[PDB]
Amino acid sequence: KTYLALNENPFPFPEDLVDEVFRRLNSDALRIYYDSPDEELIEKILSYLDTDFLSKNNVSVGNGADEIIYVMMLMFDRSVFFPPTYSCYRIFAKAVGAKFLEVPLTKDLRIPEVNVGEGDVVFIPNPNNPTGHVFEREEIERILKTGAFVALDEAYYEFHGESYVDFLKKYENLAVIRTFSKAFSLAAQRVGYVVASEKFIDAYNRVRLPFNVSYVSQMFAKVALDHREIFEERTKFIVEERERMKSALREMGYRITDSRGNFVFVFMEKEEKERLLEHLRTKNVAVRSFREGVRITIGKREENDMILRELEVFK
Amino acid sequence: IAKRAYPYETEKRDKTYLALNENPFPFPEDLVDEVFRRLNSDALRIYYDSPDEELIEKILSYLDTDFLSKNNVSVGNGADEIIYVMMLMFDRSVFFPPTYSCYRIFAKAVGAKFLEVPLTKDLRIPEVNVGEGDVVFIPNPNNPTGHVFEREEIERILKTGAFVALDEAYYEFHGESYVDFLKKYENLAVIRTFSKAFSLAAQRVGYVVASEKFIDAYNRVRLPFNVSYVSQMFAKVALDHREIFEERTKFIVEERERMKSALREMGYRITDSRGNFVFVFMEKEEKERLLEHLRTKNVAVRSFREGVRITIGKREENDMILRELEVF
Repeated sequence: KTYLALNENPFPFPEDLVDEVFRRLNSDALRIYYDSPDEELIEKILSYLDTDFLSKNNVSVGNGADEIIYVMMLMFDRSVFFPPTYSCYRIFAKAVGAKFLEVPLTKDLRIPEVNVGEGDVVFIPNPNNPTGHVFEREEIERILKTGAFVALDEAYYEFHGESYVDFLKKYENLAVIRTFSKAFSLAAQRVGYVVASEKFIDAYNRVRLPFNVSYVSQMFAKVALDHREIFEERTKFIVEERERMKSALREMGYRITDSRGNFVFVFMEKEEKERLLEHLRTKNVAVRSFREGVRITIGKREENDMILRELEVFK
Repeated sequence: IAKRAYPYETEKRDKTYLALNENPFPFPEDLVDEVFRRLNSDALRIYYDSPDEELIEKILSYLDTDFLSKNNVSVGNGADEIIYVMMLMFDRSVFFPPTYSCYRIFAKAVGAKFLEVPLTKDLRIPEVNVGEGDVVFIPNPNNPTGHVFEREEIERILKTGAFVALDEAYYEFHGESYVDFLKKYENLAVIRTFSKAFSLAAQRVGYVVASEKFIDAYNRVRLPFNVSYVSQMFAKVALDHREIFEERTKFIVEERERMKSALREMGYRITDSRGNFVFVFMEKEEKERLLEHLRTKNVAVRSFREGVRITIGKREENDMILRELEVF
């Protein structure tokens, strides 16, 4: 089935690299409790962070970015996010017992004013999924100035471009969650990492699972990270294709969001929305329905092109 | 931020590591190749189904029961992941030192109210006031003592109405398992693993076998995609060839029974451990002499309160501990 609903990378994990992971993994290793963030794994992340202020004690990993999201709500009095955002902030917080606040983005997808301060963690997923839109750095600082800890979910960084990690230079109340699930077609290996103040990272490692990342998964992320150029090129394709179809959905009379993720968001009331959802259900296509609209993930051209076609005969 | 629980560090492994109850043998290369033979790369891109349909069915076939169904089992990113979340699913968590040490840690890290009630001098579950809303963790075989709790004990708490996370991490290394209690109790849950028996500690793949209503609740609180596609692929290939791991489990116990015997012979006070390790009791200033003997010959063991918990290793490694214990 043409699946375009979870924002999965279209490209499979390079068969080539898999072989590396194969030849890089020592059998006698699977037996032992391998280190969560492997020293080598972090060295390769930091190079990937290409910063001049970050160090080992400034990064940590998590069983997929979810985990960090998941373990972070465990170490803060209250979690605060803004629908429409990542569908799991709500679910995890509830599963966790994290006290949370859902203050909706303004009419114009901006971060709303919220009495939030230290003791709170505001999960701001920039690019914001599902809208894939980006809040300029002025909006993140506004909250950072409140003292609240901000969990900058950069799950779609590789698809946007700039990241606010540099903010760690001047703000200690920030942590950034990136992951290999999107740009690295490793959503099956569950490998996410976070960059924050040591202070944070340390407490984080006291809460996260001591061995949340499977030895073979880090191998995958380390490797993926050895061959960054491959993926970046895949990204160059996800974006081109996203932008290609964002101007297309627009051209087609659709109210979408200037999304900078590996997906595009299209608005539409329950009525019509629900309509194409069942019509797509017949064409074997699967997108992701949210609230005010739908979030079709970017796939190969064919998969994408198809989406575009079912939307023309619709509206 | 204010939480000075336990600082995350890293075990500096010695020439001989016997502190984590890891299997001595590597994972069958034969099988690793079998895993990468199956590894569909296009699976890596998509979000693989956490408890994988096929993994569950394999897990069921390993439990070898008629009543367990794809709705009484679930997977965790290690018993650890399972021990963890469960503590979120219950107002209070209860365990009995000496139990797994990571229990305190997880609860205390999670922010879950917990009561630590030491096990009797006979290594048995004490008398505790538990009930619904509570989850009591019982490692059978026990850790680090390795001793087995009597079905009677697990039932004495079961009937209590308090949810039981019967952590059978060391099942393999011990004949029985109390999963059939799920035939009568719905507030029970058996936690398993691949870490120790299947030499998969490095892959975080553990399973929970519980009532249908629970796995359901369980699957809502834990992470949606807790387990790697490749971690799951290792479990399957593992269960598809358990005949090999049964040979290793066999050798680990035979080799464990040789030491436990070797130790009673040297006068050492030892537990009746059925885990892939053996606990030896020792007093403060006599154990650290050992610890120092060992540390000197690059031998790492887990020193506990009342003693040490040597993990079964390979022939040579095991004889070594004996030798490093005959001089005493």
